Amino acid sequence: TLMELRAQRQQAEAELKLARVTYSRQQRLAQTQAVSQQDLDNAATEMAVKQAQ
Amino acid sequence: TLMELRAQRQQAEAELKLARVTYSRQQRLAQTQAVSQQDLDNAATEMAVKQAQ
Amino acid sequence: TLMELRAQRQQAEAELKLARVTYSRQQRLAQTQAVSQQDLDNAATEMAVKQAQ
Amino acid sequence: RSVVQTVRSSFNNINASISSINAYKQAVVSAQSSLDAMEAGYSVGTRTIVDVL
Amino acid sequence: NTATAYFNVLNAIDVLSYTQAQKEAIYRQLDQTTQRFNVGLVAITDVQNARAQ
Repeated sequence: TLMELRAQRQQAEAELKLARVTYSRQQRLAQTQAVSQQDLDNAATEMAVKQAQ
Repeated sequence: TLMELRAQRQQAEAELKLARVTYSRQQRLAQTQAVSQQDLDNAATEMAVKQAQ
Repeated sequence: TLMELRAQRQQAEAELKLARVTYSRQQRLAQTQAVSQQDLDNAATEMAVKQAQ
Repeated sequence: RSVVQTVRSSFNNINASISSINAYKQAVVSAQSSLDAMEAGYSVGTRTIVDVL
Repeated sequence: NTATAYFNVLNAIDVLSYTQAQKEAIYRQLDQTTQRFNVGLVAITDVQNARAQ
């Protein structure tokens, strides 16, 4: 069972990388006012979700 | 029950093939700067997920 | 309970027909090079999934 | 007064020709890179040769 | 002829200013898209597209 969770955590570890890189990749353009503040709220919150996971 | 998981693994064995071929087939184009690193991050991570599964 | 599974299998029996007809209907056009091998992979894997189910 | 009109208009037309040539050059480069991109798309066959054409 | 030629100047002023505003708009469109490539969200082809615009 511990091995099972040992892998299942490894999944979320990857998704957290995806959401985080996507977030910084949004903000770096967002200093030049990227695609509204809407997507920034669509990115920062997902990262909080992957963080909680 | 062991037979049940014996098939349920066989499913993930196929999905892993799909994600892997999708990833390599993205990268081979991506040396020519395919659709940014975006889809590459959308492919490299999904394969990690199927790997964890 | 056995009756319950007796119906629940009957569902997958139909979905397998759908995926299979979809696969052959892709390949028959795919000898003339249908919409990339991408959709051939998208059809070949789903059929494996319905097969495992 | 007529020839004054005409000669100025001619000069002007020449300048227009210049700018137009610029624009179409860039359009050429663009469409070319788009082409090569989709060609790479066919390199793993994501599309059809018609699209390439 | 007098009245006609008179109005034509007006119309030209009109189109002038409008084309100008269009210029700025498309300009910062290109700037946005450019920055978007800088963070790597999109393919270079789009960059050249906005370039052509």
